[PDB]
Amino acid sequence: PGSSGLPPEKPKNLSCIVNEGKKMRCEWDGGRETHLETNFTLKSEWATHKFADCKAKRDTPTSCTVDYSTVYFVNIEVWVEAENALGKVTSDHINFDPVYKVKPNPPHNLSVINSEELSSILKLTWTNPSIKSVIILKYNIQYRTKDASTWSQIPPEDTASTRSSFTVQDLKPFTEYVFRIRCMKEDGKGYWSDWSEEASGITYEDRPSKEPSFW
Amino acid sequence: GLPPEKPKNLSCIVNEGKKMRCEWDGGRETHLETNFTLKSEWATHKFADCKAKRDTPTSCTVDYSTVYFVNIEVWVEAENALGKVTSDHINFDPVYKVKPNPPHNLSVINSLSSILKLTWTNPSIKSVIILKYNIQYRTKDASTWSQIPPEDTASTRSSFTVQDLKPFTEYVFRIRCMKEDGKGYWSDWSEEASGITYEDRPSKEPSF
Repeated sequence: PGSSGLPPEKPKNLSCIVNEGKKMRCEWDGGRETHLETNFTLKSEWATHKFADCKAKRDTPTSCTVDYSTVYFVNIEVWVEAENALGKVTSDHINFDPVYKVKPNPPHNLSVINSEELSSILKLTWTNPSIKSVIILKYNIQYRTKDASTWSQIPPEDTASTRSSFTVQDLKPFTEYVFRIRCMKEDGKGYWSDWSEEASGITYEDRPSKEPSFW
Repeated sequence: GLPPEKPKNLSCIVNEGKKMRCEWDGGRETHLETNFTLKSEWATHKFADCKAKRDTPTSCTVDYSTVYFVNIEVWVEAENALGKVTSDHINFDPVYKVKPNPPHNLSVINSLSSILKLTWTNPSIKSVIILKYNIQYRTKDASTWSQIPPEDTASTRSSFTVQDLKPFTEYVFRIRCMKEDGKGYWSDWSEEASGITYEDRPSKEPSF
């Protein structure tokens, strides 16, 4: 109350995100405190329709989750208008197809299995998120020994397209490995999903080495 | 008045976060107004021609965003009143033409007399390519730079312990990175970072 009122600063850094299966949410920077309880309204519309205004809540004034279901393959015009007693200002408009703003759920049912009888490999199998029918997925597959302090990563160009399994090679024998994987749209337009649950597996003992040692 | 020569030595580079830029040798002076157009396309989509500006006729920066993991056909078309000619086409995946941003937040830790630990933050392109580095160091007074064997910094990492350093010395370090397989371009050197090695009474006795 002792503070001095100010007009709303033009909202900046507007960006939207469609978490898989959830309604679109847009974020922005409201600027400096105006001391006048600025009201933010997320406006959005298709060239063929005007959607319901999204009124940013009290707790989170610089964020809003729309009321309508996401419809991929159609461009939407989005912008935010800030308003208080001293003025009304609108951010710059952004136009995009939500298919390029998806943050998929991480792959699930991640399991590590021994295969080919080799003591230097471990195979990963998993179930891709349902969004795979809307976008082609690319991944980041990471692995490390149980005792390792850091994660190693499979060359992203080797996991650049939708798949549900991957064989990691050149691993140490009789060693426990932990794995994790994340995904996003293949073209890099969108957001990486959170890391999947970690899954572990143990490589076979090296028979040839045990033989050559006994000999 | 001469027809344009076939453009040669076409190459492209994708500076991290920036649009692809291609460069070529225009060749002999035609003495006529000649246009240079960078033609590019996926087998599934023809991209927008990039007309080279007047001030920089042997270069063009495309208007489309880079899509890694997809091969793209690229060539240059030179043209004046006496004829049209295209360079040999090149085909590549932009993932092998990246010049990453240098690593940042390079800091030197020492919570030792011959060991200085380095920590940094890798560019975001690390989620697209595995990174290899060139870490260089030198005494705060030396003119030339020394280099850590590149084989010891061949894959993505955000820390490195530099050993076998001289005590009672301030060192200056810098680091650059590129794709692990050597296909691409080295990033610019990071901002330099400094640190000091502590006492070694044994090394002081020998020197004094």
